[PDB]
Amino acid sequence: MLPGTFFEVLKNEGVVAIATQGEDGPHLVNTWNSYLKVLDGNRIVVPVGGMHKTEANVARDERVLMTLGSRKVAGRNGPGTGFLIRGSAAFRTDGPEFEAIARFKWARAALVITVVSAEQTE
Amino acid sequence: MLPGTFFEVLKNEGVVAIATQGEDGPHLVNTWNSYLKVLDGNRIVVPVGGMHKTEANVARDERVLMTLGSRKVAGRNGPGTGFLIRGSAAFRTDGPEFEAIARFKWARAALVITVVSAEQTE
Ligand SMILES: Cc1cc2nc3c(=O)[nH]c(=O)nc-3n(C[C@H](O)[C@H](O)[C@H](O)COP(=O)(O)O)c2cc1C
Ligand SMILES: Cc1cc2nc3c(=O)[nH]c(=O)nc-3n(C[C@H](O)[C@H](O)[C@H](O)COP(=O)(O)O)c2cc1C
Repeated sequence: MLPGTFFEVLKNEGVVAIATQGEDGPHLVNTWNSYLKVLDGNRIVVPVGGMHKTEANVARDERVLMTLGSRKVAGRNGPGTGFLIRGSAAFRTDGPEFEAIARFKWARAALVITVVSAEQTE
Repeated sequence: MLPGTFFEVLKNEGVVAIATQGEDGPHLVNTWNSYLKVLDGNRIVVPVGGMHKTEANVARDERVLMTLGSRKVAGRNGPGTGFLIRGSAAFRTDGPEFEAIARFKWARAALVITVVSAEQTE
């Protein structure tokens, strides 16, 4: 499951980055630390407004990478830390995963990331 | 050259993300908003400590993507904004580009991104 420090980062606002495999190279989109909803410590839910290219990419290769951090949380060499998350992505338009982000009216779906690994990179 | 709102984002701390193309798939690493230096309005310089897999990917394909933002800066439709930057990357161990981040004594090199396009995505 995700470590306590990961949740500490989530107590602070920040920019989350999500990389996927495009056909002409990688693609990169974002979300906010404050938007992420974690289910039972091993699945991360992201509210999807756009992410059309991203969804197309996931349909071809479900592997995704996600990073996030906060200068307000202690890392391993002083103030500031973050994580590199590797996992498989899936889009849902119903179910408890969607309900987790349904609060966001502009959300057309939920991007569900099943975490395989989490590395504190700083 | 880079827009006004982009430079505003740079004055607030945050997590910058850099995506590259790996032989296996995409790769994603980070730096801090406060570490970025812009030279001549179209070249973003990043202090490199690690970024080894990143450097290897750039050697195979110089095209990279960078995202960054801040909740403290006015967005298109509300508080909070960010950008998707597309450009070509090069690692420098000397020259004015390296000197641009020499302040960081731990920097083994400078990752210079010559911006092709910048898009306010939020
Ligand atoms: C700081 C920041 C936060 C964002 N948060 C979201 C979000 O929660 N949901 C979303 O669909 N797009 C969000 N976006 C926009 C995406 O990054 C992306 O530009 C957009 O969804 C289009 O995705 P696509 O390029 O995969 O089609 C955000 C952008 C920024 C800069
Ligand atoms: C919030 C945050 C900021 C980071 N800033 C830097 C940085 O300025 N320079 C750097 O070389 N690595 C930085 N890292 C570590 C990189 O993201 C990456 O893990 C490391 O350089 C190894 O790169 P590689 O996976 O390409 O080999 C940061 C990590 C986090 C979570």
